Amino acid sequence: DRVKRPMNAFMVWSRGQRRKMAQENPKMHNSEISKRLGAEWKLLSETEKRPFIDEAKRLRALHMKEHPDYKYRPRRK
Amino acid sequence: EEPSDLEELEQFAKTFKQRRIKLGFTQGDVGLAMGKLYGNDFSQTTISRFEALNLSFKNMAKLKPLLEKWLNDAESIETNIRVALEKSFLENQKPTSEEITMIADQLNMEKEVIRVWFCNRRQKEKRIN
DNA sequence: CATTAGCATGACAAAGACA
DNA sequence: TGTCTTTGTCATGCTAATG
Repeated sequence: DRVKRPMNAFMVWSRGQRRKMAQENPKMHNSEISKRLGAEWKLLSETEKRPFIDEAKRLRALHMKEHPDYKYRPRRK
Repeated sequence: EEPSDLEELEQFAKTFKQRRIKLGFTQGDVGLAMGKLYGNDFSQTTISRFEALNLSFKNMAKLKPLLEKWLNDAESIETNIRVALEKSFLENQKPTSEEITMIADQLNMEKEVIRVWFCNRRQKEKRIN
């Protein structure tokens, strides 16, 4: 079982926002939704984004508690 | 021995990263704070290498004291110029102060920058790889 | 001659329709 | 399954500068 990296504020915010857009836009391909979400995500303010950054920060600290020795080791091509 | 040994540096690195994350700062944030608060900014790259001990013991030893102040308290040459420079290097590997001054104005680049470029280039040529 | 710091680039995270 | 998409974070290579 490999450990996956903690989800960042955008990935966490997209998990719930991505489903919201799919229910309202269930025929839109993720390729286009991913583009509109990025456009909408860039329009949020820091105060509004803060609540999502803190949660990613908490998920990162809690993720670190589960695997305190985990290290990000990307594969070089 | 007064300075931190390898095991102690590994512990400091551990502690530093924990505190940084606990406080909500990115590696970049810390590097920036080091310049604003202590007069010596550091890049995200250096903070990442320090936290992973991807540096020599000699370099980690220099940096630890500096990052410790933070911890306590928290509680370029153009592409075209390059090619021409390479062409020149090909002609003459070691141009004189005069040759160099010419080449500088010719390229509209500061003299010292050019003197250093040729020095770095001669060094790179002496490398195995 | 020897050594350190920094910028730009590549890889990886999760979720879904399409071929 | 692989293709194709998003943003944020980390590690690496090459370049510039100092003693």
